[PDB]
Amino acid sequence: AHVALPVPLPRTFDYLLPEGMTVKAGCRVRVPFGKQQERIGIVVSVSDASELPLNELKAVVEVLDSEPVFTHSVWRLLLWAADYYHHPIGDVLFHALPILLR
Amino acid sequence: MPVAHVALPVPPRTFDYLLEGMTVKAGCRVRVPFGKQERIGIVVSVDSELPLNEKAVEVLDSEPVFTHSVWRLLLWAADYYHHPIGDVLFHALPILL
Amino acid sequence: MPVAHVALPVPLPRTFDYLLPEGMTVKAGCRVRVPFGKQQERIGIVVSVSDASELPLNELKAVVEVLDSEPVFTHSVWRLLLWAADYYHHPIGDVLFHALPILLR
Amino acid sequence: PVAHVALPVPLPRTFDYLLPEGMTVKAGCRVRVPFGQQERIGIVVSVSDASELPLNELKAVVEVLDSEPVFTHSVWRLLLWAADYYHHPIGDVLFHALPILL
Repeated sequence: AHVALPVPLPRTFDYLLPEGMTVKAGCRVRVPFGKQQERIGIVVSVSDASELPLNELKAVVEVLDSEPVFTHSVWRLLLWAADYYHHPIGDVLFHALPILLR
Repeated sequence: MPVAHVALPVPPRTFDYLLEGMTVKAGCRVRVPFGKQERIGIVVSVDSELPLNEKAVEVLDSEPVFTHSVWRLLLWAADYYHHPIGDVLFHALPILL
Repeated sequence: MPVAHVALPVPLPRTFDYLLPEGMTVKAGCRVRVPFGKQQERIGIVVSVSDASELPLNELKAVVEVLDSEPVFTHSVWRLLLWAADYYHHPIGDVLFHALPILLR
Repeated sequence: PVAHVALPVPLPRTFDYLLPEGMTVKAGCRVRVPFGQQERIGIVVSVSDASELPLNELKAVVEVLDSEPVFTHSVWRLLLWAADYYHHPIGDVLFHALPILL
């Protein structure tokens, strides 16, 4: 039985960063998704903790951006809007990317 | 730092829990275990990503707390306006009642 | 009083062998999810891969998934850790998993 | 093509053997058990009533070489402590300890 739960604002996925790999908010990263696939996502933030223990977080595979694909302003607005209007931050981020750059 | 909090291209991403002799249907609130930490949730659907072996509590409603109409509507709006089903459902309940 | 839990004098790194699925790849230093005992799984770190299992190549189950594309540890740190485990007589698994949290920032 | 995986296994990594009907041993006693073909001498750390593998799926003991515990009641408590406290493989501590103790 699939159940819905009162989750925290941006429902994000936590990935472990192998030793010696570094990323900053606003950067795209290639990460695993479901048993064996890969997918592109954007780092919303990086902290020192996750609901699950570090040894359980799959590691990021590659960082696609050296610097933020989004502007410091645009980024702040994007995250704002996603939160204010109750929109999935991933949703907002990837949808806005094509608009902003194209 | 260690953990990277990542945004992903929008998946209704729900949590699956095990139900012998306990029955529930869509639109019903249920108490279920949450992390290495009980909590209320709403049954979105009822044969799993991970092993039916490795979190399972009870059904708080015999009948759906939402109308067939209401539910259809709420699920639509969640989808149409890009809002997490959970958010819509839990926030709608109070106004509803 | 049926089961007897016996300690044996085993070699340097007492490690557990698993079979690699068809089309799955992992190298040393990588964490993998594997079956343990009857009910469920657990996370472990690949210490090495080779064509040398001291058991029937069918009596051993297979990896479930690899959580790391690349080594979660550095080439040196890794050299260091395995040494430490051996030199100071500490369980390799103990060293690796305790070291991970401290190591990862 | 096999991976040699290291797992964070609980405190005393021990090996479980079935005690043939009518065979009896006490902690601190050596026993001959099957291993891999060959046999080997091990020291009984304890006797429970269940293991992490199906109750009858595990090889039986072959012979008990000590009817009396080869270690003192105290030395025993000490070594088991030391193994745990200093994170040393119990079988390592016991077998290395034996030659010096004797």
